[PDB]
Amino acid sequence: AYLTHQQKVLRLYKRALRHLESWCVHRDKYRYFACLMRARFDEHKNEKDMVKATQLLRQAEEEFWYGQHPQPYIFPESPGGTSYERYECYKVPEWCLDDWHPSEKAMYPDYFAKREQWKRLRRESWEREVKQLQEETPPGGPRTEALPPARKEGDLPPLWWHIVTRPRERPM
Amino acid sequence: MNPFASLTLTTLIILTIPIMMSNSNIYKTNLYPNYVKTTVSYAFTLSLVPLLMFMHTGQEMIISNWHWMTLQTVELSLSFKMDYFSVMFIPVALFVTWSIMEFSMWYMHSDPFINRFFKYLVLFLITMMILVTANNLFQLFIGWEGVGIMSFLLIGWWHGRTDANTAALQAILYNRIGDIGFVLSMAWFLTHSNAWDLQQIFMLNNECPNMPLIGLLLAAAGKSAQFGLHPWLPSAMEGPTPVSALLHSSTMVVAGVFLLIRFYPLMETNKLVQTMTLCLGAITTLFTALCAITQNDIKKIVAFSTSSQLGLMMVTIGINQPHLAFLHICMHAFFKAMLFMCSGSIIHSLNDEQDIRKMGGLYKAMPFTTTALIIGSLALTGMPYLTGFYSKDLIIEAVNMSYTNAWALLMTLIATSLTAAYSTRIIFFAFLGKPRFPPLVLINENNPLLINSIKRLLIGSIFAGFIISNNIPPMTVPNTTMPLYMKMTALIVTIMGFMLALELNNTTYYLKFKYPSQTYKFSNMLGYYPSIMHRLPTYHNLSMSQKSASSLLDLIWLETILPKTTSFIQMKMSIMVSNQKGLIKLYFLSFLITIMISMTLFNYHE
Amino acid sequence: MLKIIIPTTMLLPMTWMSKHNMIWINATVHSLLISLISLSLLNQLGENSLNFSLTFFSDSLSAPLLVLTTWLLPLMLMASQSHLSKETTTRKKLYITMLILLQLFLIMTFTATELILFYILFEATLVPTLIIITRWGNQTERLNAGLYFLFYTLAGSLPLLVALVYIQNTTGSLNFLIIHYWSHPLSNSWSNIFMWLACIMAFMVKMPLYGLHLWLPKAHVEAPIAGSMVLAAVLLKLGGYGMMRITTILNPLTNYMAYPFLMLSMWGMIMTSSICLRQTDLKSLIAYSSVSHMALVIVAIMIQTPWSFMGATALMIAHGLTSSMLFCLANTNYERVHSRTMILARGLQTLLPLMATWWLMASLTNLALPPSINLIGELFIITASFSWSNITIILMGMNMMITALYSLYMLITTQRGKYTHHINNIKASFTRENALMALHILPLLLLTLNPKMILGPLY
Amino acid sequence: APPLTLEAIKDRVLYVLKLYDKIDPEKLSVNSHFMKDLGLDSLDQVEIIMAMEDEFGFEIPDIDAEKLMCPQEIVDYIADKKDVYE
Amino acid sequence: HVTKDMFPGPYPKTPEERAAAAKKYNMRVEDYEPYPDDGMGYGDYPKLPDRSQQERDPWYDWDHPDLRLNWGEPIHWDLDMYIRNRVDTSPTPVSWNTMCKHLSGFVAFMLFMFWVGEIYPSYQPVGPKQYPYNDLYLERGGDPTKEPEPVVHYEI
Amino acid sequence: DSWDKDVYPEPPRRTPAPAPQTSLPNPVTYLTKIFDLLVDRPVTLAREFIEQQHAKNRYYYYHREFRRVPDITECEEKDILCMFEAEMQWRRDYKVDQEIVNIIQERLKACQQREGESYRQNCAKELEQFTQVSKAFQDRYSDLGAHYSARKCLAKQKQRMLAERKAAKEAAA
Amino acid sequence: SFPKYKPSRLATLPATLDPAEYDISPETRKAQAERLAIRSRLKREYLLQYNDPNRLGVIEDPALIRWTYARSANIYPNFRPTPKTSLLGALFGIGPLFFWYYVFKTDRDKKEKLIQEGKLDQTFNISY
Repeated sequence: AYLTHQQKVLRLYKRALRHLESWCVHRDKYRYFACLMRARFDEHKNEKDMVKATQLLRQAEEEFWYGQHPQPYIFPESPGGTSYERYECYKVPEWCLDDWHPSEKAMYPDYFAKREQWKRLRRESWEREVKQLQEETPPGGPRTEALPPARKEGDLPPLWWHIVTRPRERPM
Repeated sequence: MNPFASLTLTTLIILTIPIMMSNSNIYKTNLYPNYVKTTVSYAFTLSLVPLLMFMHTGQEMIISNWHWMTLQTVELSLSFKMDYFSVMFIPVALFVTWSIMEFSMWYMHSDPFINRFFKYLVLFLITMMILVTANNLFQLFIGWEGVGIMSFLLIGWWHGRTDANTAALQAILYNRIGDIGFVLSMAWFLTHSNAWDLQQIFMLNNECPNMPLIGLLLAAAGKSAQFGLHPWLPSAMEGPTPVSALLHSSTMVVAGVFLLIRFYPLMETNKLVQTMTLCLGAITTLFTALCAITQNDIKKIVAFSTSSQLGLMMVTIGINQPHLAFLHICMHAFFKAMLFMCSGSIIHSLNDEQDIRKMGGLYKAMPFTTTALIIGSLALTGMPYLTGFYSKDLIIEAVNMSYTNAWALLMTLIATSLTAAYSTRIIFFAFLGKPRFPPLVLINENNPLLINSIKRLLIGSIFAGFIISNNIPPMTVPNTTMPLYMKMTALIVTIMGFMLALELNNTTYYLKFKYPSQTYKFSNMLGYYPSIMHRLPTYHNLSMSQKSASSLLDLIWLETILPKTTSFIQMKMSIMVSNQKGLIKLYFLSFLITIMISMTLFNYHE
Repeated sequence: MLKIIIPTTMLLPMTWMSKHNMIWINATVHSLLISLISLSLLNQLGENSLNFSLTFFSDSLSAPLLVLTTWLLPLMLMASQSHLSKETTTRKKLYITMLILLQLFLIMTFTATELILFYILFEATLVPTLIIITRWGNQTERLNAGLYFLFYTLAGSLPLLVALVYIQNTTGSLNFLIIHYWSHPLSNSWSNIFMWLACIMAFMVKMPLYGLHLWLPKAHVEAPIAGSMVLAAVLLKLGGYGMMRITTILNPLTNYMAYPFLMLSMWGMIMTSSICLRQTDLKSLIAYSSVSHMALVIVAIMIQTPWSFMGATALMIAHGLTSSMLFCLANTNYERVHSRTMILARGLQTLLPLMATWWLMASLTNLALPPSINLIGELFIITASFSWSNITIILMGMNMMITALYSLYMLITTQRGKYTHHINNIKASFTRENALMALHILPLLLLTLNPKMILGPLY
Repeated sequence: APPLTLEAIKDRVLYVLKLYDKIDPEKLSVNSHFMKDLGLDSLDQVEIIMAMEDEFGFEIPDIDAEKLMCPQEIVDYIADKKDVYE
Repeated sequence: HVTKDMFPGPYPKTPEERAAAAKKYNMRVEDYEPYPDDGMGYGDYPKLPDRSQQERDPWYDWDHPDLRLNWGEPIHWDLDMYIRNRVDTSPTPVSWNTMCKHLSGFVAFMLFMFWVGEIYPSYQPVGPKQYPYNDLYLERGGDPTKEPEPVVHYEI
Repeated sequence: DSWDKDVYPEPPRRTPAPAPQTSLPNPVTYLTKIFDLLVDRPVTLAREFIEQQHAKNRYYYYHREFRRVPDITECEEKDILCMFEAEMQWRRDYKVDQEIVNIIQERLKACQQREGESYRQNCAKELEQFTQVSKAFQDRYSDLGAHYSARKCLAKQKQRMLAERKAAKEAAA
Repeated sequence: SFPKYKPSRLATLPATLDPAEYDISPETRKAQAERLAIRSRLKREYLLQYNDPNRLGVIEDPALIRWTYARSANIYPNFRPTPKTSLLGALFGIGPLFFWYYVFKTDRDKKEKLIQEGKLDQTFNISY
């Protein structure tokens, strides 16, 4: 939804010292700076009518963007880094398990037996998880990208399969 | 005669053997990485046997083992230019490859495609050393794309990464821009000198090779990553650190400049043609070394200091020094392989980290890689009795006293200072500084195979040229006596390259907010060059490919003029002539005027 | 030469009287047999062509085309195995009849010894392909597809006919041997330039030429899988084979008024390649890349340099193959997903690795990577053009800018990359696709080792 | 990279809270919710999120970085982000 | 599932078809800005701001994170123009004009200042290479059958 | 030497005489001695195998010769019988003329590499002899196009012929 | 002060720099709910059919085939021959062609000015 000062200055403070640690590199310098931006960040947490609260905020973003480290540090496993989407090459969906060859099916029998009961609980709980979801769905479909749980008895939390059966973050 | 050729021809044969076992899948998975390691290792040890022939005899000879076809007066044949340039490049090249791919299997160890990777390295040498052995320019071109399209595959080792696929696009694009001149040189050679053999090209004594050397100079700009087509190496680093160390450190980038030194009998014939070589080379060294002056990684600095170096060998041929360029690339591979080798060791030891500003205290925690990085920088930064002496000291002095443009000189001293500058900048951020890695302590090098691979190339990084200094015959015209100030400039430019980095390293030691400045960003984003070249021209041309191509011309205009309009005309006046009122009176009324016009107007009677 | 003609003529009773189950098993098992029979035609003399009879003859130019057509015929059989399995048996026999009849008209056309006999069998091929494109097509526009096909080809074909009979009444024979030996200079009169216009525009239309090319995007894209390969692979090349044949009496006017065509090819080849890089339909890419390569060979014939005729033949077979795997590959994604949008299916090696292996080697074949005959033929065009004009390189060098800019582009968005987690339709690769893939690409590396036979008559 | 376990990775983070001199070693709890169970609010939390991120390697997405606020609900995510069943 | 309405028709001149075409691209009524209608061929399709697929939120649970797409939401006409692999429209720390000034200002300096050195090179105060045998012309390719005037020198 | 020097002249064989005043055992020589004994001898015996088994049956081939036909010059205009022979004869001469510049090219190719840097003067006659081959080859065939013919070859030959014949008359002055 | 960033066609002004996105207003706050709802149902009709075990086929995107038809088919049914379209077609069609004609016609005759009275080099050009 829309962003409010708290959500936004928390966003600000993330990037701000990400530049600062990348600016200073060595811990201790950035350490003294990071904790003093903290005081500099609370040096005005009592402002009057929200217009100034917004206007000073505008001054925060501009000096942030030109104080943004032009080459900032990004952790590789996260978006923008070396390891970002690196293992998506090894990512492979679960439906390739179904078309396994019968001779190869008998070479991994226990793992195919477990997928049989895993897809079994997929089917026997899919229809109940969805019917409950539509009846509890407010009119006009969903009002947000939320998901109802298995709040009742003997049910699975609706729309669980793909996110339960999501490929592991290190498919290797 | 009996030896020499057959031995090295076996070398080409014997490491092709791993490939057609791989297609036949006679390898048992994990055996193949060691299997190819062995074959490349003997491919080294056998390659010295032709080498030993060159130190004593010094003879060279060309083999034509097959004839492809005869285009009337042009009989394309499988001709190999086997010579000093060919034979000695062999052992240094694949021993470096043999050295690195060991560090690869330790690094590249989890991805289940080890074999697929390792064969991909195996065919990579096959295309390389056929370029240096090729005699007909067509065979050189075969290997020219052979490495190019295979760098695309190798840097695209992980299809999950879209930047890798993005990186390959400009890598092929800039390489393709280079080989246009290769085609232009081919076109000139096939029309004017009507030949393909390198030996034939030079021996015709084409003393006005303006268009060819323009093409070869363009060819280097892509392969050797000169100015304009530089940023593909800053793109190719995304490919795994081993293969990036294998390809884009000094092993296939030098192929482009090696092409000019191959063409040396006609490369330097035109004095003017030499001139813009110094021009193209100088701007690289200023630009690339500038980029490495600030780089928050451990890959860009090496690549830029290479492209700065690739901006020096062709400077020597720009001042009519082929072999001095040729020995430069040999030492180039000797230390630049390591700089990436140890850098990748940091990425493996310290979990997938590349930027300088995320790790400290690497001296005590990483002693051997510290020693390897120290000597590797020490080797490159012109130091007597190592790679720098016979190569970097020799080139700096040579361009200094030979006839050259003032700025062609000026960049070399500046860049060499910059090479001495950012080499210590990464050494500082590597070792000097408190640990900057996550509390989970996992940094290690106890793996002997990584340790072994380093020391097998250590002997190169400190000995290098000395093992072959007096062994190779002197092709360089010496100067002996000459003024002493610019002869020591190389040793001068190193020292203020050091402490300027040192004091700036101490600014990172100094507790103070260092203000952002254009100079720091200018170096980090390559002078904002990829920010426009990778964004502006491609957006405009392909947007034209959206509107001017389909919507304007093809889907509308050519389809409007002939098909739609003419079909409309048939459709438009059909109803004027087909649909009729049907009342009988007008039909015979129409018959009336038909009689007169037949009888009177044209008067078919007359 | 009825060694090859009659067994193909007889193939119609063969498929028609075959049993219910075999038919396709029958159709292939004998079409391969005819292929090695046609492989005999690789016997050329130096320059004197193989004159088998009064009406049928072949040379070093025709024979590579004959082997291409005859060996092609099994490929659309196996290619059409998947697409046309549901249909009843009688139309199954009829569809194979259209394929056999098409290859039948192709082999006689390439081997006619009299110009009008070539012409009657030149445009006789649209009649079966019109049936193939329109009846067995898939998408709605296929109706307008056929109309664009025949009307474009015919719009130039009839002027050729009027020109051909004129030469008959003027010289006394349209036979290739007689017209070659009695070749006379075509003067510069306004009557003669229109005669040149008549004898050239027919092939130029189904060359195609920039601007006169709309049919292929509106036909190949919506043509049936079998029909689509055959159009681009060989039915492109009747005009070419004719072009080197009729260009023996159009001198010297060709060197004087080929500039507008050399223009329109050179700009078009860059234009077609650039727009090829900017389509949302993958099938349009092979169509648009096809003309880009095809625009190159028109340049070859116009300069009519020996080296130009060298690569005209080689690139013809090279591209004629090249379009074949891509259309076969582009087919394989289609029925699996029932769409020809490259965006919908990306990174297929994570699901179909072997298909990806075939995809990339066909792609690099399109790149004209030596020693493949794709480059050497394409390269000879560059050398001839430089002999014609040294400047020529830049515009065509711009073509070695766009080709790989798109020819690896669908790779990194069809076979390479990540997969969308919603398509569970994608399954394992039936061995047919890889098998036909093998007979498709393995040849091109094979005769690569020995390029002289498919080099052309200028050897 | 080891077979990382939730028990090992949380005991890393309970150190950070006890290494948070503001978050007293006695004030340590697996459910030390910062603004109301501890008092260090969202501003006094987001810097800790980067602090753990700086020592964890991963960067928790901003939508839940400010939100996952109780030590167990954070360590639930590194269990999710690493996706290890221990 | 898809009969006639979803495909673009004519340009939605009237507000009624403006809203229908907004519903057609399952967007809101107020944020629907169709492409300019002047011989352009786009018609129903709306103006899409230059937001590349690299620029979109990489932390969002995109259905197709390949180019950060989702299900059903509208798509740019030049989507393939601006995708993560191809050109990107993303913010930069410092103004595009600044690149233009430095990139022009940077590169323009050398070929200018390198033009100056084209008149002023650097060398050592050392004389030419006086050579025996008429300055190699006997064996430097040059034909010696014609009178090869011997240019000989002496140690000064 | 299945070839002969009259068509394939090669420089004489002059080798030096090393005088190893040093003391270290020369590794290069030992590499040869092990190489001929270990590599040459076994494959030589296999080569000696293929000799006498090839000698137990030696079928002979002979040269294919063509009688020289009347040329297009005496070939009657628009005639089709004796046009065939003269057109055949000219095209064989075309293929013949390509292989001799090829032979001079191959002779040219060997001259440089086998004579090292000395080829600048060692190929001086080799360089000169190509030029007369190439220039006369152009006068034989140039600007003939893909559809070259014996008539068109004579048309070019004639075109040059009266031009120089008129020039010779003009040169008389 | 400090250097100031500027928007561009590819270097667009960041949301952080633009104060307009910071202009909190009731119209924007109320507007976001609709996009939240329409994306919610789209996520819903993505997940149910995707997570449905019975959905063995391909779930098409209505926005996908609207674009494909748009980019190729809808052009000419909506095309209008405006004067600017003719000009763009002229400078992207016949225009560039005449560029190649004039440049290619020139050097061709420039070459033809070389051969006739012997001022061109043909020492090795025997592979015409």
